[PDB]
Amino acid sequence: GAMGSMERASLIQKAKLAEQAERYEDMAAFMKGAVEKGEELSCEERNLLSVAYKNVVGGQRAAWRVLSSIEQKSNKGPEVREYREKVETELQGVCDTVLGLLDSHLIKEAGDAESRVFYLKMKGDYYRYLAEVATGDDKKRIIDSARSAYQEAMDISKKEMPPTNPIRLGLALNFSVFHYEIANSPEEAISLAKTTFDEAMADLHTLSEDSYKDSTLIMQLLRDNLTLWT
Amino acid sequence: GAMGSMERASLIQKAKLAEQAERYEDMAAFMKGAVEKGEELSCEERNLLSVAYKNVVGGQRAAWRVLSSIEQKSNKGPEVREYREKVETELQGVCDTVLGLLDSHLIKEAGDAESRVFYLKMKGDYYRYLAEVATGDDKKRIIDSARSAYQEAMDISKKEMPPTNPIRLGLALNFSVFHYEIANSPEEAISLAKTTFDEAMADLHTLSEDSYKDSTLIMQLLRDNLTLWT
Amino acid sequence: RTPSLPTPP
Amino acid sequence: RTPSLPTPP
Ligand SMILES: *Cc1ccc(-n2ccnc2-c2ccc(CC)cc2)cc1Br
Ligand SMILES: *Cc1ccc(-n2ccnc2-c2ccc(CC)cc2)cc1Br
Repeated sequence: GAMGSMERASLIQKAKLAEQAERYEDMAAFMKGAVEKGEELSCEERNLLSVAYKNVVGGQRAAWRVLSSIEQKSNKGPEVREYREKVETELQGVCDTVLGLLDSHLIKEAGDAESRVFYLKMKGDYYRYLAEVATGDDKKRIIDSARSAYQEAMDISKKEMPPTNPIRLGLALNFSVFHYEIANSPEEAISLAKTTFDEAMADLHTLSEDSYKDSTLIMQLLRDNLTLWT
Repeated sequence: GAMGSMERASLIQKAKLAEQAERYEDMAAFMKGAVEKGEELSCEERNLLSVAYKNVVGGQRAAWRVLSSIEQKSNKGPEVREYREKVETELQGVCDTVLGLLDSHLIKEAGDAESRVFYLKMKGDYYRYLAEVATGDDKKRIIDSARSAYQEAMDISKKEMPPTNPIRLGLALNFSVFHYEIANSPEEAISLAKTTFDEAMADLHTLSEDSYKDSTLIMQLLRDNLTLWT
Repeated sequence: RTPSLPTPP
Repeated sequence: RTPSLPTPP
């Protein structure tokens, strides 16, 4: 890879610079390079990886939705479809790249609950993004791949993490969105968000001020979704 | 080029789709392809070209300024400089590409005042962007290249366009920014903005409501700069 | 679509 | 830096 000649520490440094410069494609390329060094990622480094690719795929998804809507309204020549397909293929490529990093070899080397849950949550999210654009023979298998990753993450998080842990909360938030938006399971979505919120509320008393702030931010996003869905 | 196999009309269609999707790199690539078809550009098409590259280089410039500021504060290892240089080279490449389109062969085929002024203004702007990052033997020549393009545009616009024409006004705005920010000539900047504003004000009475709106929008930006500079 | 988790603060 | 011309409306 193109980052093979750069020091791991320099890749991490440049990823942070790229974030400050809002150069998320560069940030992702630097973090891919860092992962490919073969060493486990620290907490901070995992967050850099996540931010980078979330921003890249976020832009692609937003563009895809714009184009897909124009295409739907068209149903003129092949151009709308062609360009939607172009964006779709690029999105799929980014998701496949992230999934590839997780599979080679981030997940298998992740032994601590925090790391393993983080990566399995990512795996669910990127299969979810593939599901958003999927049609044809494999869509069910993509959906099930997302579900399976999220479910393993949920099982570990319930056993190993407090109900206020931000990763646990974020996982629950995203899995509930999977249920609502992908799996046609709004009741499951609502039940997951509600139970997550309530169990977190009950554990807030254990937290410091700074931990309280983070947990309550995510709880408010759960509440916001519950409000939207009910 | 990669767009050689796509119809001109399809490139234009896709540039408009890319704009709606906020995919400005794609938009620029589509418009480069359209220019390379060899035909003159319409008014609308010239604006698409401009929007595309303005957005691309705008992001690069914003990133460059972030990195350059970090670098200045550092004056640690070579990484900040290296990454600033990476962004700088990419910016320079985009400017050279735009300048190349103007030189091959947009300017030489542009006979109407509107088109010729538009392209010469672009030429000034992209040399100005090169000037922003220039050091060493050629910086003076880059600055003079910008100045020369702007000056030819100004001369044509004064002879051939009303003082309220949006292209004439935008040119004056940008040339005044060149004076203030590149040529170390704040008094010239102020005098240009003031005379431009005043001559436009005097001609507003000739305009329809829609033309009035466009001219007065740009006049307000001239006024805003005058306020900042005085 | 429903909002998923945003970027951390 | 001083603002130059923005995108058209
Ligand atoms: C999936 C996930 C979940 C939590 C975090 N995270 C780590 C530290 N703080 C947070 C966090 C993220 C989002 C919010 C809501 C604004 C608060 C706290 C990171 C990830 Br990738
Ligand atoms: C350089 C330039 C100057 C004017 C335009 N333009 C064409 C039609 N309308 C405009 C315009 C641009 C900016 C504003 C201020 C918001 C108003 C009108 C296009 C260019 Br590239």
